[PDB]
Amino acid sequence: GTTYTIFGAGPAGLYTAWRLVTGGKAVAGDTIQLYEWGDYAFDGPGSGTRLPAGRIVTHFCNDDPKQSYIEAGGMRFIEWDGTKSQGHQLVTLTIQALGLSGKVIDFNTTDNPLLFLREEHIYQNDLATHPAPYNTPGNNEQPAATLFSNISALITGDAPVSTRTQQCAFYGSGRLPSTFNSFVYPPGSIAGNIGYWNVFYDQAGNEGYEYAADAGGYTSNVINWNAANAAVYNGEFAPGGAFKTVNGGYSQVFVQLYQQTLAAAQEAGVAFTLTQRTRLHSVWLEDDVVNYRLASAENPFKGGAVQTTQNAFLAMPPASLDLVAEATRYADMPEGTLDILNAEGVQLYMDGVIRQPSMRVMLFFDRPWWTDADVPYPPDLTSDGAPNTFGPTITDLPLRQVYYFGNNSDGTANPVYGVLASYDDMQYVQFWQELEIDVGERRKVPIDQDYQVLFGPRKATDTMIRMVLLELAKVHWGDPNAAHQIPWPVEAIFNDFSLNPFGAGYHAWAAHYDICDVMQRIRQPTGLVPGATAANLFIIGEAYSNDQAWVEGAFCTAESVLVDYYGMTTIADTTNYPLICAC
Amino acid sequence: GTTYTIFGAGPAGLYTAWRLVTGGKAVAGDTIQLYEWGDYAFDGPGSGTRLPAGRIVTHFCNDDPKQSYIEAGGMRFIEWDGTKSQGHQLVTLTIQALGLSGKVIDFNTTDNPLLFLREEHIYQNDLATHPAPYNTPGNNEQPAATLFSNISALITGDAPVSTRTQQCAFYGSGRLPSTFNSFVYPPGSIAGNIGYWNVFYDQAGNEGYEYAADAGGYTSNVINWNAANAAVYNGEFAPGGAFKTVNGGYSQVFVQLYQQTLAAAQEAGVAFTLTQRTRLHSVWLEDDVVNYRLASAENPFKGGAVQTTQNAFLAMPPASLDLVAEATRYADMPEGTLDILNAEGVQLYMDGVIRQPSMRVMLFFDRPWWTDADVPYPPDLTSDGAPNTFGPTITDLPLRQVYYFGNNSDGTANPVYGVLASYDDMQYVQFWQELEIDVGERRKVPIDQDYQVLFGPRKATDTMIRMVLLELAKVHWGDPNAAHQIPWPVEAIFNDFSLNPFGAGYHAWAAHYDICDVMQRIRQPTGLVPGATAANLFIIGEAYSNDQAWVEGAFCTAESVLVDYYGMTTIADTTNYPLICAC
Ligand SMILES: Cc1cc2nc3c(=O)[nH]c(=O)nc-3n(C[C@H](O)[C@H](O)[C@H](O)COP(=O)(O)OP(=O)(O)OC[C@H]3O[C@@H](n4cnc5c(N)ncnc54)[C@H](O)[C@@H]3O)c2cc1C
Ligand SMILES: Cc1cc2nc3c(=O)[nH]c(=O)nc-3n(C[C@H](O)[C@H](O)[C@H](O)COP(=O)(O)OP(=O)(O)OC[C@H]3O[C@@H](n4cnc5c(N)ncnc54)[C@H](O)[C@@H]3O)c2cc1C
Repeated sequence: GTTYTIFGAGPAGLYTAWRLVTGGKAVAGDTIQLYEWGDYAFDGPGSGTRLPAGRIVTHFCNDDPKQSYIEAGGMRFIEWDGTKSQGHQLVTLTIQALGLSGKVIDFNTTDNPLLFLREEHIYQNDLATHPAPYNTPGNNEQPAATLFSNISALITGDAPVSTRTQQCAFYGSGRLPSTFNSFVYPPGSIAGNIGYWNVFYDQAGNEGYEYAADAGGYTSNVINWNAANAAVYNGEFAPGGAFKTVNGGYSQVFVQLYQQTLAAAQEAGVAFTLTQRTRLHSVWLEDDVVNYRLASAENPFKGGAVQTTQNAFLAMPPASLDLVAEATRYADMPEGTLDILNAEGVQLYMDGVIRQPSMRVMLFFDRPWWTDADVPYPPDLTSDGAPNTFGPTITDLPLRQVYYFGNNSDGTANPVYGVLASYDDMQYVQFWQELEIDVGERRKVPIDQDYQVLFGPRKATDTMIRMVLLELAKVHWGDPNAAHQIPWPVEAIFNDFSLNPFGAGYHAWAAHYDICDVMQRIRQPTGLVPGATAANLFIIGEAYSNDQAWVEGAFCTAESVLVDYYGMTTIADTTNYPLICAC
Repeated sequence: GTTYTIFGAGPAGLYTAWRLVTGGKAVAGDTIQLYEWGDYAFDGPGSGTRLPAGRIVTHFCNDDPKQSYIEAGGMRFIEWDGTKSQGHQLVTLTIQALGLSGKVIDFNTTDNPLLFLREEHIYQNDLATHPAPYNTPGNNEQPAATLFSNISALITGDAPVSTRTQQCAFYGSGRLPSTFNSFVYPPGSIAGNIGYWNVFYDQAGNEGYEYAADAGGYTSNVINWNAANAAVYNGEFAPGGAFKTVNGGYSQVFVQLYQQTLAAAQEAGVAFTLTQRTRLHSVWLEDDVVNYRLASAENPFKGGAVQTTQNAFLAMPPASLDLVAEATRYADMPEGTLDILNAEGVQLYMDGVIRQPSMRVMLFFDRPWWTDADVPYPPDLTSDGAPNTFGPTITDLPLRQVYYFGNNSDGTANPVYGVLASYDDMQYVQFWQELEIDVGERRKVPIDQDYQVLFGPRKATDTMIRMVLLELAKVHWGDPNAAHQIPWPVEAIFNDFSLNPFGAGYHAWAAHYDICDVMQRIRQPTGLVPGATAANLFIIGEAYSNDQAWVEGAFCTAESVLVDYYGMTTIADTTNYPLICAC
């Protein structure tokens, strides 16, 4: 029979294995082999070093599955609304199909976030009366969302940008309107050749940009990504929907994809295996035949024997592809082979995204100190009918955003109250990295070989805890000395997504790319090599999706490959929902 | 005879060859082989694509050696004062020995820089009148240098940090004083295990940090580097002396090193060859024998036949070492070899510096428009006794500093007037990189393969020119609509030092490292590998020096290797001038 070989048991690799079995492509006598560098707990407590999978990681306080948790990776989704044709269609279908719809609950955010900006405390509702301390006339008396909407409208002009298909079309054909007013960018400029931050800066000045970057919601991006995509994803008509989470953590989706793939496989007669602590080391082609070597987690740089498959999925992000491509880039390859990942067009299209570093600090407290009556500036989390919101609080500090999960347990365990502290952006990666080593210690692991998130959230250093509490004191009291008022966390851990093999929290389409052409053609990179024999070697994952920073994008690129290159019947209604953009 | 093999004809590699011949270490019958990936113009017009060498590049307008020029890489040095024992000793001795001392001119800076901060225009002398628009009480009425000095004093306490030797000792043993007042850092903490930004932010708050980062200009350095080295380099006691430049360009130092080494080698009977467009591909050891492969610049990832030498200098920065290390990291190495750059201890010590990305835009004007009588906020460049100062103007924009070189031409009838625009820091690299491609064009070269600085300054795009003129209009007119008043540049070019093979403008010692032990021991990396046979394979350059961001550091590490490992008599007086820190 046929062997399907999947490198990476993140969302995209797990989803691919699940669809091949349940969708009926794999048949009795077929083999699905899944290889994962890490060691995720797919088989209950003690079966791994952290819950699956890749950048999704639910972290239970005390590694106690009955406790409060904080999502130490991705945390929420947008429920599919088929009547609106909007939301995360494949995540919603997959949650339903796995029997987890019963566990879906509201992820409520405050309508009135606290803003801590240039040593001022302003609840967002109060901006008309307490203007933000930014020299941006007009804009500083409105939520940052108003300025995002205004800049998007200066870019999109009269172009239709309400539907996912209209949005996809803008990426490739969107032009600055004939009325664009700039010294820098002429009217009718191709918006996909413009940096979002560059044009935001041009149109609103440094103070408008800084206000938007500091006071914008967690949806709002502001990095110098593709201005065509950023305008349609930051504008009034941005893709929206009700935020949900999966009670008990997003990670159970990945446990269930694995368990339910294994049970469907047994019924179907399909051999489905997961081989962990085992990475793809090197990959190349001999015509249609994929050649590859594996390496152990213990010795990740030294390849085993050369293996072959006819069907290989690289279910891994750019920084993970880079480490594989490095293993053949400098090598004398066998006669008649194609070093596919290092081909000029492949390397060029892999640069069609820019990377955003992220670090998350997860702190559990024995009480919800942020609700105390004497807290000068508490987060406004209280809702009349349904429960307390999760925040955020939004700041111009290195600690960019705070969410307050509090007790999200079934209520059975000893109540701990969780806080998620967000550090993001190239500006701050060097700031947070030195907090990762004890103040009494020297660095011991080369930075590029510290696979921290792959292993699991790492114990926060005393320096890192004290820095978070100092920041939370300035946010909630406006007095750095109030850090002494905050009770010491009962557990504190972190995830630094800038470290290999992830190399990014998020990917964002780059300026100077035809996004649809990359989304379409990078998936089967032999199509980027003039004269090459087609091979079933695929790149999948959120990075080169139309839903970056969502599991939805990992599912959509994987679905699009099964449809386009395996002729599978999609589980989606794609009538109004292209899995990826068509050109 | 004895063969010396030098990889990298930047300042360190050139200096090394020069000292080996003129110091009489290389004798009749010996060979010195120099390899350079680039194609620098060592032999006048038509002999390369840019003037030598590495990150020093003098750029003449219109490629006219009689026209005005801007330094498109390193631009100034501190003259050695042997009376006080302060300044760049080896650079000053080298310029004298090469017969270039007659070209040394003051590089004067204004004592009244224009500050453009949060849309306010403040000449620094007027901060008592018009406090900086930062919520940092008291600090905002005084130059940022005062805040830098006060933070340095909070870190150093009573410790002597006056001399180069005492500063070196502070790197390894310096502790926060008993009086240190912090929630985050205990009194007596090892300063070398603290990030400078981390502790500046702890002591001065985000608004004090932002003011220092935005208004410090000159050589101030707020990145999150080793706080022990940052405190002694940013404080009262910081290394000083008189700033100079080389009239006609710093590049002539490197032209003269090459030409005078060649003439001295011919007189001495030493075979001295420079082989350009030819890079080190891979390196490793067999006992004491250095094994290597070369690659052509045309095909930089493919090695040729294995070559051996007994004496090898890697005269290249971290990002360059990384590319060579990638070529063996994943390889199945010959029996009996040591893959020296990938050894754990070597990799760990290579991470003993952090990287600061830098982009320089060089613009030539047909007139000094910034001196026009109708300019609202002209720079205060005059000096009653002598030629104008060079600025800078200092801002909180992506364009963080402006230098005004004006007419430094030597004999053209039609002089141009030069302006240097500085973009720096991890915050802004993704902002400036999208300006490097025409707004009508897609990216065509993968970003990690675009060796722009190696080839020479690149023509500024129309978008990049317009972006700079917009920023200059905000700065000097306080109105972005005034950009139309600035004459379009005669020529505009850029150098993006973030690109390979440089991967940094600047290196800075990292927190959580014993700087002296790295500085000493990385030079001969076999000493970081337990059980390794000692080999004459050396790492030299500014990056692991005690003078990072100066040519002086390139010369000092090279000189330290010649003294410590080849028994040469130093040209320096080291009485008050350790070449590198001693532990
Ligand atoms: C801070 C943060 C917050 C997020 N929040 C949300 C959110 O709220 N909702 C949401 O839906 N999404 C969220 N996301 C995004 C979500 O995490 C990603 O979209 C998703 O994890 C992408 O899945 P993937 O399979 O493409 O990649 P990954 O999750 O990156 O998985 C790739 C896998 O490949 C493995 N791998 C790498 N190299 C090799 C190799 N050589 N051999 C074998 N295996 C290898 C990795 O170890 C990993 O398991 C968030 C992400 C971050 C970082
Ligand atoms: C924006 C800027 C401003 C600066 N200002 C000043 C200043 O005012 N004054 C000052 O004194 N210094 C200044 N410097 C610093 C100065 O440029 C450096 O200290 C100096 O260039 C370091 O010399 P080096 O030989 O260590 O390395 P580099 O100058 O980086 O030279 C390394 C050489 O190695 C070559 N190479 C790399 N890989 C290979 C390979 N595999 N095989 C062969 N060759 C290879 C490179 O092409 C290059 O020629 C500045 C730097 C920058 C970026």
